[PDB]
Amino acid sequence: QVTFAKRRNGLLKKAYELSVLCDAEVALIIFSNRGKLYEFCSSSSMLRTLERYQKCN
Amino acid sequence: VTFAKRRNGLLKKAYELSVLCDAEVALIIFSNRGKLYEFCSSSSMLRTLERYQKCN
Repeated sequence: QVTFAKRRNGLLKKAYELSVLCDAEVALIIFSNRGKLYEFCSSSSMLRTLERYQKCN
Repeated sequence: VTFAKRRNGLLKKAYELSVLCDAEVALIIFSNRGKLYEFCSSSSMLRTLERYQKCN
């Protein structure tokens, strides 16, 4: 997927921007079709954000 | 607020990435008031988070 790198980088960047601009807590997990993991979390740790998520629902 | 705009944009682009590049995507967003928004491309958010935990 020739556009994968571009879209991935764009999404990681915009996730970061949302967290910075709006004081929002953001977690983003991406697996490529080859199974490569890319991720962003705005908080002290991804685990903490996932734990926060589970507590709602 | 431009929170709404950027949020909607991110949710949409996450969807596009999953569809256009056959990628598995999970996205969790808490507003500064603690409102939860989310997108997951798979059958369930839990399954994708479980996949995530299995890596390093």
